Amino acid sequence: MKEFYLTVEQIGDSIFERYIDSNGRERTREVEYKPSLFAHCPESQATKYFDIYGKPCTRKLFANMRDASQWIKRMEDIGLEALGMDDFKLAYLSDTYNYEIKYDHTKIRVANFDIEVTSPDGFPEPSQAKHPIDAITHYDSIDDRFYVFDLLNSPYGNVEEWSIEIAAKLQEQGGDEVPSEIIDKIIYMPFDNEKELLMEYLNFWQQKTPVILTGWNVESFAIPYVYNRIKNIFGESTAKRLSPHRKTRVKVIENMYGSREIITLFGISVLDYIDLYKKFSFTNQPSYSLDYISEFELNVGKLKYDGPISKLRESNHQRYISYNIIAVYRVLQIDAKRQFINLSLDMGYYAKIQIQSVFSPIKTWDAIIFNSLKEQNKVIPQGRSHPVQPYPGAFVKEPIPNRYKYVMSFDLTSAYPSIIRQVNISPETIAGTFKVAPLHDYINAVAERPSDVYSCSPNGMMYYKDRDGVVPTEITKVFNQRKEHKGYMLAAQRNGEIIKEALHNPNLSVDEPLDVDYRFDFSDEIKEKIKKLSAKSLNEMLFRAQRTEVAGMTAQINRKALINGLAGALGNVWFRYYDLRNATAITTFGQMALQWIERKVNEYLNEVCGTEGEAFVLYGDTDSIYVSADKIIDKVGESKFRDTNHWVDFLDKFARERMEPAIDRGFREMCEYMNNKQHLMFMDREAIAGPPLGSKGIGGFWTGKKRYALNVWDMEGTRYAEPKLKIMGLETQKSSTPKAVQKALKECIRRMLQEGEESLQEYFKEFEKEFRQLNYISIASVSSANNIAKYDVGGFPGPKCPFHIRGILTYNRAIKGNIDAPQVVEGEKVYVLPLREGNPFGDKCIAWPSGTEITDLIKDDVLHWMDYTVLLEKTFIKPLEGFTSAAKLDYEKKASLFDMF
DNA sequence: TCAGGTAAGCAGTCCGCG
DNA sequence: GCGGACTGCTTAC
Ligand SMILES: Nc1ncnc2c1ncn2[C@H]1C[C@H](O)[C@@H](COP(=O)(O)OP(=O)(O)OP(=O)(O)O)O1
Ligand SMILES: [Ca+2]
Ligand SMILES: [Ca+2]
Ligand SMILES: [Ca+2]
Ligand SMILES: [Ca+2]
Ligand SMILES: [Ca+2]
Repeated sequence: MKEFYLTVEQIGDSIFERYIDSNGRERTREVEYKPSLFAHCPESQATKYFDIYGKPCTRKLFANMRDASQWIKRMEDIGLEALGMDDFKLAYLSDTYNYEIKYDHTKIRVANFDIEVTSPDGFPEPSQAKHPIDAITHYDSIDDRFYVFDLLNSPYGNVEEWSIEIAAKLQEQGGDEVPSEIIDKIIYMPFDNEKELLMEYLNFWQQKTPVILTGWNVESFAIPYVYNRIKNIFGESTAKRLSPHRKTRVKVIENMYGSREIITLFGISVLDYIDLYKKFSFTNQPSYSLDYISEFELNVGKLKYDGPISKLRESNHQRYISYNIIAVYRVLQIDAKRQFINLSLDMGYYAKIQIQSVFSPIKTWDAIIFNSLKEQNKVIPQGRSHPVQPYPGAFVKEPIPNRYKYVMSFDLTSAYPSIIRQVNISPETIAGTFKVAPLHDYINAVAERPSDVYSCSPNGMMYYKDRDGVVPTEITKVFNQRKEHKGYMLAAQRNGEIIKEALHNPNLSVDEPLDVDYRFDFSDEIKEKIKKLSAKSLNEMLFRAQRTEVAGMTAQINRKALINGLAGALGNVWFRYYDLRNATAITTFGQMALQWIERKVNEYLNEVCGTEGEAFVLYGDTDSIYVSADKIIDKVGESKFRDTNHWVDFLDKFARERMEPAIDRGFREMCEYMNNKQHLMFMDREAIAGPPLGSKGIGGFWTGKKRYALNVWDMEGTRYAEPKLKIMGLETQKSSTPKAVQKALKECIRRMLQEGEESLQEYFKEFEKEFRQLNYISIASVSSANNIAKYDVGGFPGPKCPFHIRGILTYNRAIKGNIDAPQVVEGEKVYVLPLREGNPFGDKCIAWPSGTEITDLIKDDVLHWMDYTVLLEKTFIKPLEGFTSAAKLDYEKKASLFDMF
């Protein structure tokens, strides 16, 4: 087999690499890598190395990496560019793996671990590590085993061994319900003292050294805690055994308002699953506790126990250990679904970076572009310092607030990357500038044609047309991968709808789910069998379809994020190829494209309707348009349609056969106007939206920019079994809105769009009447909490104190002296509730850590003093008032002359 | 919130507005 | 009471 790296490090003048050799075995080597860097040289000097602009370079081979680094410094001292890859391990990987890497995940050791630490004096600070580690569960992907290290004897209590038999029993049997499918995979090791636990753990670690290390909050908690605890007990050298090269560094993580410390373990790639989730999931959650995320992703109930976590080991060690094991399993279950580890490995090996670098698009692209250029003996420029400067972004159309009955939407496929490819935007393809006219002049095609030679953007930039830039070349490759995965995602989605339809008529039989590949549209034969399956088999198929769709979503949206990151990287001062000429070339072209095509679509539709000056495009944002289809529907007449699906077909056909050809013609003209290299503006139909046929539903509404709701029947070719709301920006979509309020507001919107005014008024009256019974957590607002210290003045709100920060200070006074009460963590999220006049907390709100119940010693007082009226008005009524006035509707029935009877 | 761009919405504070 | 200047937070792209 072809070899592949596992990890790579520079330690002094040595490269330390762990790798899989040609026989599939893990090996480690130290290599005295001699790096090369480059300097510009005279034309008369024969060379095969050229910078990206075609200027000749001489290669400078160094005795060692430190010599190379010192040379860079001296070149700065002289004032001359020092060219080439200055991150020497990336150059080492490029030299060592000079081919597309084919990796085998089954040979990569993926460790997932979680530790427990009993602490009677509050949160166990990792940097102090003053409390014993009393449990470690460590799952190894190669062994497929959960290794459990259990401390029986502690200063905080002596306990009995954990029982696997009790662990397997139902909660209703007094057991822990450790899933039966992992029971046989547990390797349980009890220890009489902490020193032997940790020594054995380190020996185990040497034997089974993680390549990828993950878990929940492992980078901020588990790793620093284990490292510091071992350091405290045994000394530094023993703690450094966590690194296979015995090298570690305390790394200071700085944010806007403070810093924290993590431990870098050389020769290990730490991918904390919380950070994987935050980057790759495209959610924003009210809380990031594992119990909250597990419930969200897997629909598993919260791990329940009595009393504080600090007394759980002494009161119920059995449950203590079981929940440690389950917590490790939950992360593995999330990953089986979301496949973020597989994503990281894919992207990492593609770019030829340290796997943990997938968190940085700048580093990822720097390595992709470097490897690409290196193949052509081209030499990358030196990174430079740039002051951060603002620059212009997308255009967003100001919509007229209103109901909109029938709507078809269209938007560009991979807009910014397609602009890059079309215009040929790259560092080395810059050809010059042209004198710019107002943007309006290009939009309306009255401005002079920018160039008869070069490919142009309306920001004034011109680009070569003879060859593709390295940015268009490399972005195309990742775009093509994205497209393949999106194909699989959409097929799984369509397949899902086939199953949902069949579930309307399940068969009374005993059978199995069909063995099918959900990434491909079901054949006629599969469809026929599905129509004969039981509800049990259908639901199992639906679950598998949806898992396939999730896998496709992960693969596609994060490849989309990567290529969109390259467009963004051109406006990031840390990027090697930072250039505001190129960043603005993209964004300004985007602004032109949207407004150009708005004009074109308006012109086309006024023509087919025999009108003049009417606006069919009601809205657009960045690369999208929303077209009113009322007149198209009315041209055939609603009476002519058999059912909803009938007019959806008609609009689908109209969009595909009339709109899209018109749109394509408009963009082809724009391509030629800008003299672009290749037409790649593909604005495909997204949504077909409208009320159910014969209903009083309003179909859709806008309140303003980035705030709208549509009742959608077909989305990018997926015809829904049931209509689905596309809601953007409104309070139902914000993590700050109370959960129960999101639900109620969503139902209000559903009723508005599908059923009409009367239905809405019915639901509002009921929600208003019953909402005080809602659980306090379900009606609490949510906010991130930054700068708590800034606004704290002797425990009281300072000037300009934010409402949520005020809440935290109220909490802090109410729990003062309690070393045990949960502390609000700076930068994390809190629930927030308003408090009625004259409450014992002495202020208008209280806040507490999100994802948790408020501590018992104030809970009853919070509940008693909760201001339900203020809560209702702020989170429910005011947004609803916004929705209904926009839609020209009333949420409360107006008096009429019929009331006289 | 270490990690990737800008546009733009709403909550809330402070304070003006005769 | 609303709105403008401003901060904070959170979305849509
Ligand atoms: N998370 C992001 N980071 C940077 N730029 C973004 C992001 N989301 C959107 N953009 C910019 C770049 C996109 O090309 C452009 C249009 O957004 P959007 O329509 O959501 O994606 P897209 O056009 O790239 O892909 P799709 O093919 O799924 O529509 O807005
Ligand atoms: Ca725990
Ligand atoms: Ca798009
Ligand atoms: Ca059937
Ligand atoms: Ca879009
Ligand atoms: Ca599309």
